[PDB]
Amino acid sequence: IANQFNSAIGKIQDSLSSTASALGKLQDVVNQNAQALNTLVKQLSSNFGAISSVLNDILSRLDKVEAEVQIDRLITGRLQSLQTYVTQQLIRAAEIR
Amino acid sequence: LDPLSETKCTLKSFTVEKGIYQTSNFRVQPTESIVRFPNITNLCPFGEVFNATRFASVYAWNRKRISNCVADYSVLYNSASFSTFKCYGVSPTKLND
Amino acid sequence: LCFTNVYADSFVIRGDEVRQIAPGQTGKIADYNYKLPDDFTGCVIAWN
Amino acid sequence: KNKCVNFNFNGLTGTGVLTESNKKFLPFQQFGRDIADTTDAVRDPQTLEILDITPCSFGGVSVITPGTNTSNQVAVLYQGVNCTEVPVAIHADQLTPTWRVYSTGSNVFQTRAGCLIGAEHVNNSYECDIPIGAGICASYQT
Amino acid sequence: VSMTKTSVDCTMYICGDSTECSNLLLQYGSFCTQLNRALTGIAVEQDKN
Amino acid sequence: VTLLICAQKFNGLTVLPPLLTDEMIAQYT
Ligand SMILES: *[C@@H]1O[C@H](CO)[C@@H](O[C@@H]2O[C@H](CO)[C@@H](O)[C@H](O)[C@H]2NC(C)=O)[C@H](O)[C@H]1NC(C)=O
Ligand SMILES: *[C@@H]1O[C@H](CO)[C@@H](O[C@@H]2O[C@H](CO)[C@@H](O)[C@H](O)[C@H]2NC(C)=O)[C@H](O)[C@H]1NC(C)=O
Ligand SMILES: *[C@@H]1O[C@H](CO)[C@@H](O)[C@H](O)[C@H]1NC(C)=O
Ligand SMILES: *[C@@H]1O[C@H](CO)[C@@H](O)[C@H](O)[C@H]1NC(C)=O
Ligand SMILES: *[C@@H]1O[C@H](CO)[C@@H](O)[C@H](O)[C@H]1NC(C)=O
Ligand SMILES: *[C@@H]1O[C@H](CO)[C@@H](O)[C@H](O)[C@H]1NC(C)=O
Repeated sequence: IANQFNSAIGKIQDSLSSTASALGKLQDVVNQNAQALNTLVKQLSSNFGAISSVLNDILSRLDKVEAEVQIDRLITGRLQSLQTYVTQQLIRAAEIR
Repeated sequence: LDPLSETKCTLKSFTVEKGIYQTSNFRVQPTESIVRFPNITNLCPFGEVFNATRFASVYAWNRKRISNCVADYSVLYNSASFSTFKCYGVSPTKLND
Repeated sequence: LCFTNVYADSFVIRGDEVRQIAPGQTGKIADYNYKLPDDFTGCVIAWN
Repeated sequence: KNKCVNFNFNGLTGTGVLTESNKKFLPFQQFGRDIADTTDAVRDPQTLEILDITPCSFGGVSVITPGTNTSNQVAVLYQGVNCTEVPVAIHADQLTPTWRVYSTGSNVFQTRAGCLIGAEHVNNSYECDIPIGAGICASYQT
Repeated sequence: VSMTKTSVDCTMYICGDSTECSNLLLQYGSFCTQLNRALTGIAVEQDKN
Repeated sequence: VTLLICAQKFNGLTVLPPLLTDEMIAQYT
């Protein structure tokens, strides 16, 4: 019974020392979390219909009046980008709990 | 006024229970300002555009390169001579920047 | 509708500068004489 | 370079810390882009010296208290901050936070969670009272 | 058992060093505070777990 | 399991540390 147990713990190491993919359930979590932050940084590059995705390109060009109509577009699209991320994370946190 | 006042103000309560309380993120602000434009000793030949004796017919509208020159757009925008002066992805007042 | 305080600002300009009396504008009347706030509430009235 | 400044390159006004770029920019390459599709580097139009832009130092700030009922004394944790970046935080360079009674130091403790100020580090271990992160907690005690 | 704790400065994500954006973002009210209250609730729970 | 991020930070996206370190988790285990 002891030699069986010692041989069964031996195989446990062998398997973990061999295959690349045994912790696929944990890497997934790391992959999901990263992918959601990399998607959230990609949203910043979107115009949402503004003349540029960059506030410095709007402020340097359009005067405050013409600027606010562009800045509002970027605020509206980004706000949703954040809400999306936080809704995905609140749903995903209940899977982890 | 103080960290604790920023927690009272963020919790919306004049009393704070025991525990850690995240507040506004801190951030070092600029010590000075910097401007870096390619040094150009010559200006742009706008007089050879706007005061040229002969304009092109619209069916064969002309196109002139403006290049390697400084453009003072405050002189163009300050002149009351232009009935129309509309900028579509930029603003005339901030062209100088 | 009622109003908390009311003011009338009165002056003479030229027909071509009447566009500068709108809020958020630029040009020598808007910059050196009479500026409206970018959040202006009120009515601009003008006549020949 | 290495200063929080409002730089302006070819009409692009931006706030960041300019720094000589180690990146091997090719002659044609003018600006340098970061994975976030953001400007991590730029070429100086006058003296050709590629510059890495990095944002001026920031982090979360968190306030540790035995609760207003127990006392008003508090300790401050600067999230993800090394202690040397709190001497950098000076009123000369006004920061969003106008208060700065903590930059007086002497109790600036470094946690893996970040720079903690106004709390006295001790060698004794206790049950966790207020959780600071990375194995550290804080409590109000004699 | 847990996942990465994150915090997201709603001002710095939405307004990239723009006071005009800030003064415009203030017209939406509590959104930004509600987003940080949500991510803090997720982050505290990773230690409970 | 192996645990971009700098660019996310440049945009206000930060990761917070767990309360129990991987040494404290190993002491409980
Ligand atoms: C009962 O099963 C055990 C294994 O669970 C057998 O023990 C093995 O015997 C072989 C030789 O026949 C040895 O080489 C192995 O090392 C033994 N197992 C371990 C893990 O040490 C046992 O022989 C079986 N008995 C019968 C009657 O079949
Ligand atoms: C086009 O010509 C007119 C006049 O021929 C120029 O207008 C003058 O501008 C200067 C300032 O640069 C003023 O001091 C003069 O009073 C103006 N004169 C008149 C009669 O208007 C104008 O500058 C020229 N445009 C260009 C691009 O050279
Ligand atoms: C600006 O002047 C400096 C003087 O040394 C020169 O080296 C530089 O090339 C100039 N800027 C431009 C347009 O390259
Ligand atoms: C602490 O709370 C008690 C009630 O629980 C109250 O009577 C007391 O005045 C409080 N002390 C301070 C200084 O807040
Ligand atoms: C802080 O920086 C110093 C550099 O002198 C380094 O030695 C120290 O380990 C750093 N502390 C942490 C953990 O950030
Ligand atoms: C902790 O112990 C070290 C020696 O191991 C000593 O030098 C130090 O002063 C102690 N610190 C505290 C807070 O007691």
